[PDB]
Amino acid sequence: GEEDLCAAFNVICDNVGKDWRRLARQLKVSDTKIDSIEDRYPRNLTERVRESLRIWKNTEKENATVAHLVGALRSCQMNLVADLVQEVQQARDLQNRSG
Amino acid sequence: GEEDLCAAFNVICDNVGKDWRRLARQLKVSDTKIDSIEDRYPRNLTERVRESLRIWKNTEKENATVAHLVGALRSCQMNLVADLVQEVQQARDLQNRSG
Amino acid sequence: NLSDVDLSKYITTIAGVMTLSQVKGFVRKNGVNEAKIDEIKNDNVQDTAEQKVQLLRNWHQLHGKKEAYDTLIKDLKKANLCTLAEKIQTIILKDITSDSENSNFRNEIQSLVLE
Amino acid sequence: NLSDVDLSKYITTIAGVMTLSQVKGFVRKNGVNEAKIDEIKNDNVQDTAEQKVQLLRNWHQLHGKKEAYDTLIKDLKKANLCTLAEKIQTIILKDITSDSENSNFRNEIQSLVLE
Ligand code: NA
Ligand code: NA
Repeated sequence: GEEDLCAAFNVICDNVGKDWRRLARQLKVSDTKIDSIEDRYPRNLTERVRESLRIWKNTEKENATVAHLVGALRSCQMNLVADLVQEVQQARDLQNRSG
Repeated sequence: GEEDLCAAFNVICDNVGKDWRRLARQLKVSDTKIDSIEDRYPRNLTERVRESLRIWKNTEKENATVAHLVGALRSCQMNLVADLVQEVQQARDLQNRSG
Repeated sequence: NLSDVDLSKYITTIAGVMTLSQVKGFVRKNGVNEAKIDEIKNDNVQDTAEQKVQLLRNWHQLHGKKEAYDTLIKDLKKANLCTLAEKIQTIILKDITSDSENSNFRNEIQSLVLE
Repeated sequence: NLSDVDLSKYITTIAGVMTLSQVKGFVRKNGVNEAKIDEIKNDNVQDTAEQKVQLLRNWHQLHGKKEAYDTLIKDLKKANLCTLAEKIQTIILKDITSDSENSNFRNEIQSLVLE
C-alpha cells in the first residue's frame, strides 16, 4: 500500500526521465497540472516525475495500485522500468512473510 | 465462471438437504422467495436447493463467484460441503491448463 | 423422482475431475473389490467416462456420509496438491531459465488457484 | 539539486530487497572488483545496510542503462523465483501432509504474488 507505492515511485523517479510527460498522460494527469509541474520544478527532471505520481496517488486514494502503475508504464513502452517495478514489488511481497 | 458454478451447484444440491433454508438465507435469498421455493418443489429436497442457488446467480450476474458460495456454506457450518466444493473448483482450475 | 438424476449430475461432476486410473485407485482403497471393477470395466469398453461414473456410483452406495466425505475430500486434496506442485514447478523452471521478462508469472499462478 | 537524493532513495529501495551476500554476488558479477568490495566492507563494519547501498552505488556508476536494467532485472527475477519456489514448496508439503483442512492455501499463494 503506502510503502509499496514509495518503493515503486523511487524506482520510477530515477529511471524515467526524457518522456515523463508521456507517462503523466497515461496516469490521467491533466495538461493543466502537467504545465504547472514544468513550472514548479524546472531544475530537476526526477523531481518533476515524482510530483506527477504524487498527484496520481491523490487522484485515487483507494485505487492507486502498483498494478496500475505498471500498466501505465507498459502503455508508454517503458517496459524495462515496468519490469523493475514489478520485481521490486514481488521482492517486497516475499519479505512481509519472512521479515 | 458458467461451468464452474454448475459444478459447484451439482455438489451442493446433492449434499445439503435438511438445513437448505439456512443456506438460502446466507445467500441473501429473501423469505418471500424461499416461501415460493417451498411451494414450487414440494417433492424433491434437491430440486429446492438448486432453485435457491439459481436465484442467487441471477441476483448477481458478475459477482456470483464460487468463493462466495464457499463463504455462504461455511457461515452455516456446512464445512465438509464447502471443502468438497473448494477441492472440485481447485481440480477444475488444474484441468484448464492440461485439458 | 429426481433423486437419481441429481445423484448422476453430482457423480458426473466428480468423475470429470479425476482420471480413470485415479478413480480406480480411490474406489479400490475404499471398498470396491477388483471383482466389481472388472465387471464395470467390461460393461463399458469404449466408454471410459461411464466407467468412472459407475465406479464412483458403486463406491458411493457403500458408505456413511462422514466417511464418503472425508475420503473423497482427502483424495481430491492430494491429487490437487500434486498437480499444483507439478504445474508451479514447470512455470518456475521455465521462468528461472529464461532470459526474457516473465511479467506473466503472477497471472499464471493466480489462474491455477482461481475461485 | 535532488539528483543524488533521488538516486539514493532508489538505490536504498533496491538494497532493501536484496541480502548483503546477494548484493555482493551481483556487483561482483557486474564489474565491482574484490578490491572495491573490501574497501566498502571496512568503511561500514557496523552498518550492513549502508554496505549494500555503497556497493550498489559503485555498481550503478559503471554501466549503460540497457545493461544496468537487464542485469539487475534478471538478478531480481531469479532471486524472486527461487524464494517463491521455496515458499510454495513449504506450503504444499505442509498441506499435503496435514490431516486438517487447509482452506488457507489459495490465500497463501495469492499473498506471495500480491501486486
Ligand atoms: Na487444495
Ligand atoms: Na514447487
